[PDB]
Amino acid sequence: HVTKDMFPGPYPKTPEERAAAAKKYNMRVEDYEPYPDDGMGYGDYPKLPDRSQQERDPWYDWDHPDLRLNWGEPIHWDLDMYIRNRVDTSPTPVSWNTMCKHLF
Amino acid sequence: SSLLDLIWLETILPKTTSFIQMKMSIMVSNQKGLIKLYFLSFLITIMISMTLFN
Amino acid sequence: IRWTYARSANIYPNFRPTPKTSLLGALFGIGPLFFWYYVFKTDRDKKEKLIQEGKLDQTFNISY
Amino acid sequence: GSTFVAYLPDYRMQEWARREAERLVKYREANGLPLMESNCFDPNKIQLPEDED
Amino acid sequence: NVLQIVRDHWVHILVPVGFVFGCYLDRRSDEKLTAFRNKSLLFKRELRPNEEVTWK
Amino acid sequence: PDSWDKDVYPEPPRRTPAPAPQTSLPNPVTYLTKIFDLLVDRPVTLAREFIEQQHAKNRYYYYHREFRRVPDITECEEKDILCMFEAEMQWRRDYKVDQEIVNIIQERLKACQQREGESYRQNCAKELEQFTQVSKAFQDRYSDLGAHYSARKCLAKQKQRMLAERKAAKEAAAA
Amino acid sequence: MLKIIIPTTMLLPMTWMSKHNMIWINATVHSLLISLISLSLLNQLGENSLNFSLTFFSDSLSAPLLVLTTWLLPLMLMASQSHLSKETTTRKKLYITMLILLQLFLIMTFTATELILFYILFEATLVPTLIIITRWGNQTERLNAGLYFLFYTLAGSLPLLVALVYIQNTTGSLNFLIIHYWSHPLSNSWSNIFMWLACIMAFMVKMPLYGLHLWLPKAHVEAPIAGSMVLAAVLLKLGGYGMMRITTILNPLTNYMAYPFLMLSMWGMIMTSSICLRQTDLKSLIAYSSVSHMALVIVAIMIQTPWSFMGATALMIAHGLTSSMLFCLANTNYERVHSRTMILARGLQTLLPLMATWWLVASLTNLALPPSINLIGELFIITASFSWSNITIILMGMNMMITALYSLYMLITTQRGKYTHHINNIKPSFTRENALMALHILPLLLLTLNPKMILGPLY
Amino acid sequence: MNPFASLTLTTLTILTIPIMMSNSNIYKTNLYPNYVKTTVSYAFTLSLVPLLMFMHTGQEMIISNWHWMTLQTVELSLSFKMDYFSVMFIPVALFVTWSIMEFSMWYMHSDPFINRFFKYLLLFLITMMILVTANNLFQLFIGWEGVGIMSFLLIGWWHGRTDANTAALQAILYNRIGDIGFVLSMAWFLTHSNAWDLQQIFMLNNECPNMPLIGLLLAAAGKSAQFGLHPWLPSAMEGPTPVSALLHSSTMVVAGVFLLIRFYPLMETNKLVQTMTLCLGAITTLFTALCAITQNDIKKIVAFSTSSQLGLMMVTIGINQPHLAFLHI
Amino acid sequence: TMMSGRPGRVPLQFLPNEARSLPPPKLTDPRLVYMGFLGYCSGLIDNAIRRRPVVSAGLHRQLLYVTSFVFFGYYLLKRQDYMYALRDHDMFAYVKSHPEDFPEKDKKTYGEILEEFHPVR
Ligand SMILES: CCCCCCCCCCCCCCCCCC(=O)OC[C@H](COP(=O)([O-])OCC(O)COP(=O)([O-])OC[C@@H](COC(=O)CCCCCCCCCCCCCCCCC)OC(=O)CCCCCCCCCCCCCCCCC)OC(=O)CCCCCCCCCCCCCCCCC
Ligand SMILES: CCCCCCCCCCCCCCCCC[C@@H](O)O[C@H](CO[C@H](O)CCCCCCCCCCCCCCC)COP(=O)(O)OCC[N+](C)(C)C
Ligand SMILES: CCCCCCCCCCCCCCCCC[C@@H](O)O[C@H](CO[C@H](O)CCCCCCCCCCCCCCC)COP(=O)(O)OCC[N+](C)(C)C
Ligand SMILES: CCCCCCCCCCCCCCCCC[C@@H](O)O[C@H](CO[C@H](O)CCCCCCCCCCCCCCC)COP(=O)(O)OCC[N+](C)(C)C
Ligand SMILES: CCCCCCCC/C=C\CCCCCCCC(=O)O[C@H](COC(=O)CCCCCCC/C=C/CCCCCCCC)COP(=O)(O)OCCN
Repeated sequence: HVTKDMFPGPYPKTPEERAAAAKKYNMRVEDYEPYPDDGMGYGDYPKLPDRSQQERDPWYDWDHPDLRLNWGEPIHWDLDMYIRNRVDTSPTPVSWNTMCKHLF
Repeated sequence: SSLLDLIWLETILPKTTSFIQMKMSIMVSNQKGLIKLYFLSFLITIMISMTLFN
Repeated sequence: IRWTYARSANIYPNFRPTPKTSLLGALFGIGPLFFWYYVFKTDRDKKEKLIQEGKLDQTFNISY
Repeated sequence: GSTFVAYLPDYRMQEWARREAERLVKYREANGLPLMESNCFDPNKIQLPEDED
Repeated sequence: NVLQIVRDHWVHILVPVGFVFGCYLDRRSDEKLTAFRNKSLLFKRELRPNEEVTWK
Repeated sequence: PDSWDKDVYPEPPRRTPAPAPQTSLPNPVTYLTKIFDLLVDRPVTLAREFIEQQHAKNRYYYYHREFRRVPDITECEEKDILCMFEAEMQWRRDYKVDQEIVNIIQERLKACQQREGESYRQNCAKELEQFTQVSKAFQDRYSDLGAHYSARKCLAKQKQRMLAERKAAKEAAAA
Repeated sequence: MLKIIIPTTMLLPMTWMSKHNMIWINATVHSLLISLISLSLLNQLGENSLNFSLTFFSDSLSAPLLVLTTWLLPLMLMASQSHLSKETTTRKKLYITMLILLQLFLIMTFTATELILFYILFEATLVPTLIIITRWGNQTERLNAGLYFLFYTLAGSLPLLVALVYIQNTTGSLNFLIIHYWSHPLSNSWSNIFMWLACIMAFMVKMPLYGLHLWLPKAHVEAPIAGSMVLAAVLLKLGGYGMMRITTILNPLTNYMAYPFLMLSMWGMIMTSSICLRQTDLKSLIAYSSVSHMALVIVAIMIQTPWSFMGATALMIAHGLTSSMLFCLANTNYERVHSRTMILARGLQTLLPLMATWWLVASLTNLALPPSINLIGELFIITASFSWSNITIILMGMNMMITALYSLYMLITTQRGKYTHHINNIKPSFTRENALMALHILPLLLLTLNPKMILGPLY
Repeated sequence: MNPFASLTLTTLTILTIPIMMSNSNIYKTNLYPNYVKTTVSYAFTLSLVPLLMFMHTGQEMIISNWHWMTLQTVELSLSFKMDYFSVMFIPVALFVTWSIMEFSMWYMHSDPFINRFFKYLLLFLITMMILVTANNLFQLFIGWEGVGIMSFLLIGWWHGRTDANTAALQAILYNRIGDIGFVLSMAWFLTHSNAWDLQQIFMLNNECPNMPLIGLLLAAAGKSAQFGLHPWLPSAMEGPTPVSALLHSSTMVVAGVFLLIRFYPLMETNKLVQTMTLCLGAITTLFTALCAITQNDIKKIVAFSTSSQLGLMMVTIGINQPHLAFLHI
Repeated sequence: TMMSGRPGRVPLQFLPNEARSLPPPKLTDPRLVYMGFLGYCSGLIDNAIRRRPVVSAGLHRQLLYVTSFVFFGYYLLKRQDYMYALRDHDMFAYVKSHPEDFPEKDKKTYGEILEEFHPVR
């Protein structure tokens, strides 16, 4: 049911196709930001914040309460890296550097 | 997963083979159909056989 | 669908050979192989030298 | 088929090897022979090549 | 009812016929490799009073 | 039990102490083993005797297969395939028998270690030394042959071992 | 050997003369009967072989593979019964014909007294699999997958034909018995090096060796369930069987020739196990797990020790059974969801408890839990590699840990958690699927009682 | 004849009958937990007799009843070691399991899958008995992995909770890190001593080298949650309280210390491995007590107490006092 | 090899007169049965192409195809066997007539042959 134009494409170089890509991924143009146009094949895919899924709001009524995701929302490239069963980025009461120094 | 498997291993054997074969096919099959060039090549070929194989 | 397609099938058409990609691919795909080859070759050369010299004490070593 | 495989006759000859080993060890211990021998074949029947170096 | 279920169930006999034919062909091919029967140095045996071949 | 040879599997006489009760208290072990005997060993013995008489009602025999000796690989021609086949089969049978001999020696060693208890390091020197000889011999005969082993490779290994021994003996005598 | 071959051939006229609604029943019954006949072959001797005739022989290396091949066909028919419901009778008969022809080619391949016959059948297996993949395939990438699968194999195996004809011209025979008895050492020469490469690469590419494994994920993901079952269970073991048969003439050249391939396999098991951790597709994950297992089998064959060979045989059989079961479970999920994505259908243990039990048992067997034969082969190969070099233990342990990690990851992602709310078409599991899983899993736990049946000729 | 062996095998055999009846009608009724508890109590009172015989005399036996397979010169058979350690640990474990199961009949009363929970407890107990009485390395590995799998299944008992699954996978990860060293030790012993049997290993190892003992120490540290691989044990409190009382408190987590005890004849002939064991135990007990001193969850506090006690046990192993460590267990 | 120029060979004979001294192939030869199978397949394909009931459209036509294939296969087998017999005959005659090129190799036993042993480690 998904059409050809609804699939990810190449890196956007013009503002018009930047806006088209932002519209395709269901987000604002000002909030849209692709990965840097390096050799790796990210192409046209939003570079979402690297925040984990554990630190999303546990009180919002998500369509997927376990994964804390909403239907139709753009999915982070590394979603399976942050699934509340794996590495999380929740802020800690003590800073990372101080913790490392104390532990070491 | 990506850098090696989906990119470089794919580039080495299969993509390189496909690219080379397609380029050679384009070069070989891109002939305008003029007997001028064909028999000029035949003349060039005939001369080479006489002087290079004996 | 977009997530899975971008993760799996949209990689190569957007790939471009760059100094970064070339260097990282060469390192991550060649360096470990030669490192492990050197390690195992040195270990086996040492073991063979000890066996030829006869000072390894392989008593009770029946199954291999 | 599982029952058939369970009751397959010994064509691999395991208990036969057990009996052969038992009788050989009985013979060798009794006669003072030192069990197993280092050479698999008797050296009398091998003609080594003289080096003369 | 015989002569009616046969027209629908005749196919079942084919795999089994193949098995017995294969056994027969295996024995027939075995019959051509008797050049050393009772001639091996390990199982060289004198025949029984009512024995023609050690194995078939 | 007559089911196995006592010479192949030697055992000490198994001397055991006698009960010397120092007190008047009745120990529970004897009462428990008596009730165990009455409730277990008797029905089991009766069932075994019934099964044994049923077996004695129908008795039949099976025999150990004897194999003749055949020429070995050292007296086979270069491309003679029949004698090579016979020698290879004989060598494989000998290899199996050697493996089972090593198995017997290992079983002896394990039984000695378990039986001797806390003094195994001294009371099992004989089994350890026998196992040392058998392991050394077995190792010399079959080590490093590889997955595709054969009588020819074993003969080549023995040949090079004897060449090395002859060279060492000549160098030592002529020292 | 013809007592197995002839009934398999008669399967074709029986299928083509069957009623429109009785093809599956007859095919399953007669395939199961053929499998029972195959059980007799397992009895094996400690001596040379079961030399039936000049054309075919059987061995304790070929017997378990033949039994597995004969056993797989009824399971493939059971799996294929579902998605071919809306297919015309002629095309269903053609599908069954393809499966029967593939079984016949595999059966004749595993006996194969002579090496050119082995090559001919080893290549004849390529056509029915290609037709199955590119005809009864769901996606549009099946054509590219079939092209990859065909051309990798053919590029690998074309030099093998030249090597074999050269070997027969020089030695004079390609019968395996004469080859074994008249074996001669290979001198360290460039011509001998290239002959070794031509003899080895054809079987390496079908293992698949790491770096030459690209075709396998495509072919496995795009194939129908029966094709995936056969590819993961039997077609991968052809390379291992060929290497075991052909390494007899490659000595002593193999001692140093093996290093490039040993390093590739030892690092590639880690690479593919780590790849399995980040995968969004069940079939791709199972395929990469297969790649890791076959790389470890490659290591075992290259080490070339008796324990290596026994472990390799046991691991080949165990991996075939386990991968077939895992693919069947994935197909059962797919036929309900039609997505083939791990994260879509979640918490299926609440809805399908018995299928969750099947998932758990399959994951435990893939995890190599003792005393399963998977761990028997794994441990034998690990011990042989340790005797080869004590430093291999690090890589083997890393592979074991990552293997357990992604196996339990695959189990937890699909079976545990909260069910997806909007998915409401998850019907109760049918008796057919449950029987398929049971017939996959029970032979493994029965074989662990008699491990000597799958330990090969060097037992 | 010599009822010692018959009784010791009978206890382990009768521990498995409810597992066979788990497909019968009693499994679908509410009498199954009482059935399993009665079976465990009968097994305990039955196993009390061989301990009594050992106390009277000191009976020691090895039972190699079934021969599984033989690879060349190596013979693998189902062998049970019924020494002091086995005949002393079995009654204690059975007593604790009986008490915990009677407790669970009350604690888990409202849980819909209680028959399953009880069945799992029985399965874990069977695996632990396999681990304790094993005579060769392969059987002890079988028990080693069985207890780990039962721990994984019982920790993630509430499979709808993400944290339970995370804790179960964490336990699996750390136990596999230990399994690496276990496999290294098995490979070394098979390559050099030509056996996985304990008797042959004890004969052929008068001065045991560093590698097999280091592998054994790594496996023991992995399964007993020493300082390097400690965090999985406190996270294992996600499971039900009876699970934390039986497995992760007193029966499963002493498996590494028991493994080091079983190989004590080789441990005393090496001085560097003893030093490493001592240092590991000391750092583990200190760090775990320091963690415990300030926790607010009671289960976490008691789990850190268990970890500190295991550290003290491994200190005792390090000072070459294995029987004292067994008594402390 | 090339037997085209072989002496005393007739220019267009399928089977020479000297070929009749060889045992003829049996009527139950597996190659003859395979030729009959080829004819049966040809008949089935002919039925399928003409859009007729494949199994039971023309029995006479299928019989004719099978018979023709069997006949030609029998004659082809005769000629093939004769050609291989000629090859072997010429081989043996040439070996007989040139003793110096095919000397008898001095038979040697393995107990007195030194072969290098390569350990597998
Ligand atoms: C290893 C050696 C051993 C095995 C040898 C293997 C080959 C054997 C057979 C060789 C060829 C001869 C027969 C083929 C004729 C073609 C006619 C046909 O299509 O079948 C329709 C016909 C049934 O349909 P129908 O109701 O008559 O009318 C439908 C129309 O015909 C038309 O219906 P439609 O137009 O409505 O349907 C259209 C359909 C129909 O289109 C077709 O099916 C065309 C047929 C395939 C092409 C044949 C190529 C020539 C031979 C090549 C063999 C290659 C083998 C090498 C291995 C690689 C495999 C590719 O086409 C499609 O659907 C398009 C998609 C195609 C799918 C993918 C294509 C793959 C084809 C590769 C087939 C290769 C194996 C063939 C096996 C037999 C197949 C019939 O089938 C038959 O009944 C005849 C089959 C044989 C009869 C056996 C009866 C004897 C049993 C009783 C005596 C017992 C014997 C033992 C004696 C002792 C017992 C007491
Ligand atoms: C569900 C709830 C529980 C109910 C069930 C309760 C009962 C429990 C019993 C289940 C397992 C308990 C273990 C008991 C084991 C006893 C049986 C064992 O002793 O027999 C084994 C025998 O088992 C068979 O050997 C193995 C089974 C055969 C496996 C072949 C698979 C069948 C074909 C299917 C297709 C193949 C696919 C895979 C291709 C290779 C080993 O016997 P062995 O000591 O050795 O010698 C046999 C006796 N001799 C001396 C006379 C010869
Ligand atoms: C891509 C994904 C993986 C695919 C599979 C890869 C596996 C194939 C690798 C082939 C294995 C090695 C080939 C040859 C090994 C022999 C050892 C030799 O290379 O080492 C030195 C050889 O020295 C130099 O290497 C000479 C060769 C140099 C030219 C080779 C090109 C080097 C890189 C090519 C790699 C390309 C591979 C992919 C091809 C498409 C030893 O010095 P020397 O004592 O004198 O020679 C001993 C041999 N003798 C006795 C017969 C003479
Ligand atoms: C596709 C497979 C090939 C099919 C071939 C067509 C089948 C129909 C042809 C019908 C029979 C034609 C034979 C003609 C009758 C008499 C022939 C005879 O008079 O001529 C002889 C010649 O006999 C023919 O050559 C034999 C033809 C037999 C062809 C079959 C061989 C096919 C290869 C193996 C594939 C199996 C095919 C089996 C199914 C048909 C004498 O030749 P000669 O004057 O001295 O020298 C000329 C030839 N030289 C120069 C090469 C030496
Ligand atoms: C997945 C793709 C893999 C494709 C296969 C890659 C390896 C291919 C193997 C090399 C190709 C040639 C095989 C040789 C055939 C066997 C014959 C033989 O061994 O005899 C040698 C013949 O040896 C050769 O001629 C080899 C020449 C090589 C020419 C073809 C080159 C093809 C590519 C070679 C490099 C790549 C090989 C490894 C590829 C790695 C994987 C991609 C000796 O010939 P003689 O002259 O009779 O004896 C000498 C005394 N007078």
